[PDB]
Amino acid sequence: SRLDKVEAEVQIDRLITGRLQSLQTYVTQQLIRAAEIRASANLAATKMS
Amino acid sequence: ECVLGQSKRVDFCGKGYHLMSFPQSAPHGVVFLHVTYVPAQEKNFTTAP
Ligand SMILES: *[C@@H]1O[C@H](CO)[C@@H](O[C@@H]2O[C@H](CO)[C@@H](O)[C@H](O)[C@H]2NC(C)=O)[C@H](O)[C@H]1NC(C)=O
Repeated sequence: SRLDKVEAEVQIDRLITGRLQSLQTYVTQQLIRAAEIRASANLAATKMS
Repeated sequence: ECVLGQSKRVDFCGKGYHLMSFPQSAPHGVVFLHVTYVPAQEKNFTTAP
């Protein structure tokens, strides 16, 4: 609303970089948690058998 | 526990009662040939403690 399409890109790229980094952090931590959940599920599958 | 021995762990090396296993080398991995004893042809009987 305040800036024209050339001054707006300077700010929108900052927002995009930051939000993409937020998503990347979320996905990285989900992978690290899924590894531990998978270790627990393998232990539970061993205890079942 | 399955090439260098006989495992009593259930379903650790094949489905059935483990007899022995044979390792085969695959690309980036390993293949185990689990030889098990599977009971067959059951028959009903009367029993007592
Ligand atoms: C052991 O006995 C059971 C009971 O008779 C057998 O199971 C039955 O088999 C018949 C077919 O012949 C079915 O119609 C019944 O529903 C089964 N169950 C029951 C609860 O009666 C079973 O086949 C026998 N097992 C062997 C290996 O002979």
